[PDB]
Amino acid sequence: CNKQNGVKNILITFTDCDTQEVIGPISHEQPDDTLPTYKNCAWTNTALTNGYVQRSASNATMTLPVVRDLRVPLAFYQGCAQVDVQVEKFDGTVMTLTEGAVVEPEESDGRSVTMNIVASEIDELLPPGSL
Amino acid sequence: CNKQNGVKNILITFTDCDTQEVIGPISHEQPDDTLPTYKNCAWTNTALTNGYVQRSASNATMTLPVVRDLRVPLAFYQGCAQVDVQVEKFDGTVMTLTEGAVVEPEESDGRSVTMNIVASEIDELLPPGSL
Amino acid sequence: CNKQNGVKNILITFTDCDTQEVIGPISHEQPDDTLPTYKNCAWTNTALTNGYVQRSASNATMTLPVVRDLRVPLAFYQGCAQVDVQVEKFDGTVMTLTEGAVVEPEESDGRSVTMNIVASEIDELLPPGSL
Amino acid sequence: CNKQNGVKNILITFTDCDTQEVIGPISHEQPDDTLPTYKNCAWTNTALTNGYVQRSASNATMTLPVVRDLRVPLAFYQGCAQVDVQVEKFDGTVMTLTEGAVVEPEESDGRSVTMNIVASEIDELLPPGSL
Amino acid sequence: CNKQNGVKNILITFTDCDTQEVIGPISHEQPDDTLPTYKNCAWTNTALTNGYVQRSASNATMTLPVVRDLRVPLAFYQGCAQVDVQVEKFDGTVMTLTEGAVVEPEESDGRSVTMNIVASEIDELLPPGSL
Amino acid sequence: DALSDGFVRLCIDPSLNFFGEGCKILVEGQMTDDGSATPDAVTCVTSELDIIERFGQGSVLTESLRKVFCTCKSGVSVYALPREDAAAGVKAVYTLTIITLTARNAGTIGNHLSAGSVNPTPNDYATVVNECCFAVYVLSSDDTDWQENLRDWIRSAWDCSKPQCFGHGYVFNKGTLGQVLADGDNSAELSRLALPTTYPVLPYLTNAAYGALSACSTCNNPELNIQGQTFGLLSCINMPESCTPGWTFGEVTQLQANGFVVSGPSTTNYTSPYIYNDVTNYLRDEKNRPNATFRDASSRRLAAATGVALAEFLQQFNGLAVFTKNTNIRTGIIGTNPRLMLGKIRKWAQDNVGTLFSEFDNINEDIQLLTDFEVQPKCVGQPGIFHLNMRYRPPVRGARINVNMAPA
Amino acid sequence: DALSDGFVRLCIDPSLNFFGEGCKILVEGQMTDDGSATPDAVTCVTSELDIIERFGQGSVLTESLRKVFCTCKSGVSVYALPREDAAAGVKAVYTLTIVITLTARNAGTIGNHLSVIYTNLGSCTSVTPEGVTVTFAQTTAGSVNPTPNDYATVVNECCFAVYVLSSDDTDWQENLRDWIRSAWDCSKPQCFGHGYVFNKGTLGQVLADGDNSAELSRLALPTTYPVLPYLTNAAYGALSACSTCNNPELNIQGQTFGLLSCINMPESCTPGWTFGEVTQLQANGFVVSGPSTTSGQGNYTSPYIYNDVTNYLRDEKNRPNATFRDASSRRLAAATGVALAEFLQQFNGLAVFTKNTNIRTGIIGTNPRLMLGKIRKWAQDNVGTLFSEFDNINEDIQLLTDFEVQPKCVGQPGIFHLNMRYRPPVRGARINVNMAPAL
Repeated sequence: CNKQNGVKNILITFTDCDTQEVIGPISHEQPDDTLPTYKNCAWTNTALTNGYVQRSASNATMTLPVVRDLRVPLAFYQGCAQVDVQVEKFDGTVMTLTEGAVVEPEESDGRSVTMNIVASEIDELLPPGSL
Repeated sequence: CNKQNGVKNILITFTDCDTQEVIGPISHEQPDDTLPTYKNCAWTNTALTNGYVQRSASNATMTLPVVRDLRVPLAFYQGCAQVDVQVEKFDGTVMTLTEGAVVEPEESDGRSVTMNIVASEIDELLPPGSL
Repeated sequence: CNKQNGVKNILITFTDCDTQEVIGPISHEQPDDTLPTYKNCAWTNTALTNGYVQRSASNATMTLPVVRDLRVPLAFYQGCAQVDVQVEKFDGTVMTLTEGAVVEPEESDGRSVTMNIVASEIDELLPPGSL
Repeated sequence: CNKQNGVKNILITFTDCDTQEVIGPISHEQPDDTLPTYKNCAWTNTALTNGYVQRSASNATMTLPVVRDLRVPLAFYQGCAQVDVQVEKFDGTVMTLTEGAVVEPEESDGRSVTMNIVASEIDELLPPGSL
Repeated sequence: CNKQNGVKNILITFTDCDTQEVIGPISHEQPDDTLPTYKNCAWTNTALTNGYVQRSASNATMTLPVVRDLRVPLAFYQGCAQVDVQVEKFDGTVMTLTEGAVVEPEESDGRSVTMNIVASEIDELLPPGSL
Repeated sequence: DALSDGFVRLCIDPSLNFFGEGCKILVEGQMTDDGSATPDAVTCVTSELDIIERFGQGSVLTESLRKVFCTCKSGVSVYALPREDAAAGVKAVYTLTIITLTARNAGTIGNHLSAGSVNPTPNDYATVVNECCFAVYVLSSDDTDWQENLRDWIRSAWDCSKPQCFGHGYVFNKGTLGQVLADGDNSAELSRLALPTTYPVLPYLTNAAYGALSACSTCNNPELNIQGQTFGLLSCINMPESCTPGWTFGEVTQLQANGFVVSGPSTTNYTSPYIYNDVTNYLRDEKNRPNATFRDASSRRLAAATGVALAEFLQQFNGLAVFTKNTNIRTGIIGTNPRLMLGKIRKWAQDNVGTLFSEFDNINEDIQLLTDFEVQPKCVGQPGIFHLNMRYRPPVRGARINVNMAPA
Repeated sequence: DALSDGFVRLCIDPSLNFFGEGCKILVEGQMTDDGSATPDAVTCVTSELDIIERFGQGSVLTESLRKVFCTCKSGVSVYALPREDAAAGVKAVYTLTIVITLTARNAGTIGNHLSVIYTNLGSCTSVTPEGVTVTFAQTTAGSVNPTPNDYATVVNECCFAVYVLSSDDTDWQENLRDWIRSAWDCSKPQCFGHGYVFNKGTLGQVLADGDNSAELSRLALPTTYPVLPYLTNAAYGALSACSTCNNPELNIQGQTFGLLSCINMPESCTPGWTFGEVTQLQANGFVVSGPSTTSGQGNYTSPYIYNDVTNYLRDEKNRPNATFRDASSRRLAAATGVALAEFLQQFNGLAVFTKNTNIRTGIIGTNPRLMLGKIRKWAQDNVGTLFSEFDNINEDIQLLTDFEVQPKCVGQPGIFHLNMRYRPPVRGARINVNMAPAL
């Protein structure tokens, strides 16, 4: 059935900045039913008076709750490494993020982590048939 | 099973900052179903404009709820003594913290205390099979 | 677009006064949402008694916060070289400044620099439809 | 990642003006999120009327908040000794200062000292690819 | 801990300049989280052109917030008496001061007083391991 | 003496190289018998002091290499291909009436100073330079046979059968209008630098200077066009000022039309000539008469750089895993399916815009990845192999202005 | 003393062995008489210092062991099988005319492969003094190599994962091949293994040395190969062993998995093999190796291998038998067989009901259908680490008692019959990018 909302594959690649060693792309599993959340548009608007809008540069963010891999140190998930995350949905859409960084790491219990990944841009694949 | 989430051992060693008396290590038990929660990455990140990130020094923290031992004064659990806490999970992960300090004590009822321990760095044992 | 307020293109040309190398025009990026701030009229009026004002020669001044370019020395942004600045807003107008000078530099951290540019005149594009 | 803003190494060398004893270079640690600020241009441009400026001799200043070392007297941080500071950022930039003097000492609590260093010139490294 | 910032002991000895009555040393107390501040270097520097520094004589100042002792008159804390203060920080550093005089007393509520102690020189202990 | 005792070793040699650098350039020219370099052997040259002994004194290759070092202070690592003079080499004979002058190398290379014949035709690139990859090839003579052979070998270097080894060549053609046009070849692997009959400076010197300038300008920036008085100025070459132009304006226009690089004076004392255009010679496609896909020299460098960068980026997929068709990837397995590969390729192409491409028109159409077991007809596909297509678009640069003043 | 009285016992020494063996490898080659190792007897080596004591210095075996240790920092245990030089001591003799006469330290054709190069020309720092004309043209070549053929006695029932041979003797190679083939004998419990050997020479003769050996990995080496062939062979074998070990799926390919870091070879402009016959070697089951960075002159470069395949090109009769082409399939099959043998061991001694399939309460037993269900569950649990997704689980796994697979009164109680048809995982090999600089 095409009418299905979910995530099919999650791939994450870690690149330690100190030693330039690349790990991955390993596959990951969701901890619960909360889907990854995106924000593609790289510009943030602000409301002004009578229809005007102040346009300013900002980031493309992404929130990724996943289950940590027992072969990967926990510090790689909390901003000590550069992430290369790529997520595929059940409807065919693919989210590709490269050269990302974790901004505000909350404390985790050692099984489930939530990344606030920031990047210059995020690529949309748009399964066939566009515009 | 190899598929289990939970803690197995929690050892805390208390060192008095006045008389240099060392106590422990003493095993402890959870007061509830909440697991100890970790933050390993010693650097913190701040979101900037268009993908940039500002790196600044930070701490490796831990939240640890435990049932206090009746042989140890309550003041030792609220920042008047050093703590050398060490936790081992069921899946083999062992997190080691030494020369820690309790930052923000809270009103405990006399049985269960919640530590917020801040230390320079936290070590991970990362059960066999890595990277 | 329709009624947006902001900057899209910033061009700065650096001209050394002691060796006469010219670098630019190089594109630049804003560090935050603080737009450049302008003063075109080259005269300042001092209020005098009974509706009278005093006309004295003044300077067309420009304020420009930009992100430092890693291939350009920082001293170029602090008054050790002439600046030729040209910026385009989202609405379509273009402000052109030629043969500028930085008057009151302040200490910067090496990534974000605020320029206080002085000149003799500043040009305006005034998108089609004037007076 | 190369999309990172922050310092990586800070080295200070103290040269006492009485006994000509040299101490350093010693690594130092930042006290808080504030980054050191620089002013490289040795001239100042006092604005004049109708586009003219008045160039005059000045100093290349610097502001350096650091955590003092317990092996160095606090008086060395407040103008009774010379300083040879060298700051390296995460993007490869290196700022080198020599024959500097702390110009305006300020009340310090004994842990964190903020320096206002005045020197004839400051040299940039400008990671490869320049002008 | 050896990684703690703060004050441990404050000792003040009062000697009135009229009756030459010596009271102390008395252990004092901190009114809030603000720690005493220092300027140990006895010479002051001022900015000149092209890296020059004009050296001038100054004092080794001290700011000291303490809690008034009900057995001691408040006028002693506000400039009618000499103070020989000695406060030791948690890391072992000792700031020994003798023959100090408060310069600019201000309104106090009767419990907390903020010293502005001036002196010719201040001693420093520099816990073992120096230069 | 001083600090120099054991630790720290000093040396005051006034002729020293700096670093190995990159962006290797190959120059080929005849060498005199006085030189010591082995004929038909490619070697690296580090400084200008040892050229005079290795390639002789007054030889064409020595002057070309000296001019290359003059033009380029840094950024290239030159390579030289010395050639011994022809066995049946007639020497060039000059006569001055006031002194009898003779060239130092036999052949026609001595007749362009203001007569010898038979130039050596080695045709040995396949063995002397087998797998070395040179960005710029420099030829120091007007012999059409050498130019044809070098063009043929460079074309063979881009052949699709064997792994590509990209490069470009610079040659000169000095003579009258009729002579220079006949030399023109449709191949874009060479850039014919046209020179007038009354050109004072020796042609090979100018050709070597132009090649060195092109290589040192581009190097890691394979988009800059050698053009104008700022980017295409040969500061080393000096020629006396003259009131008679070497080429008429219409002559320049016709030479510009037929893929010829035209030089011009700077003042119209000695003046340094500067290049007008960086166009290659790509008049026609295999049958398409107009084709601008390879007119500019920047096109070849951009194509080579894009190819090399894309090949390097794809190397991560070397035996990683491919869960094509099959199902979704399990947990812990390190792999990827064709959809994710296409997404990553699209992301790489999008991030590379602004330095190698220009915006794009429809990235969902220009980029197209396809598994091989379905690109070919039924039962023709084979497993464990992919396909990829890419219609990238090169950047644009400025051109003529057409100003029109009018008073009132 | 310094508070070291009792509890603590310091043993400071710059030579220790750490790992707990696992994923064994065997190296067999000639040995100098200086060493004290017992001839024709497999021995276990523990470190690098003892190598010179056991097998001497300068021999092929000690150099191979050094390369294996360099390539494999940890994760495997190294076993060595010393061999004495042949009776006919025809030691190869070289000549370094400047005149220095060079003689190989072990007799036979093993000493006939040695190239000496000189970093002449510019090379910046390598400016040579005037003169010094180095020449290298050999004087005579050795011959006669040992043919032990005593595997059945020296190594009787010790299963080895990787066999390393340090000689080009075709008789020795075929003897090792025959023994390893005999290790997969259905009449005996198997010792699954795989041997790596090299075949140096021109393209015409190397194809003749090859055959349908699925249990050998022939490494093609050109005539102008600088590095000593046995060093490269040992490095390749050690890299394969340590890369797979407990992960018997990885293909040894690319600049990330197929890099022989320890081996270094001088830069060159003639790329050894030529592209057309590189493809020719690729087609007929030969392991092709190349330089990491061809470019031009400069410094040394590490070698670089391709096509981690075996020399298996033919089925029993037909041509296209790809079931054993890749070397990864070999280790996958061995691991699956061993793991399945371990898994079924739980049924040994168990009670089995076939006629009345109603197990009484409290009885510890099972029936064939429950065994089939458990086997299917085990097979499904190994998808992604040993098998593909799967074809069709109903028909490719069959459990049958011998009663219904044999005719009247031919069966016997307690004997089953299990048939499995798995498929190995899939991996990518080529890209075939097509660019178009359209305007």
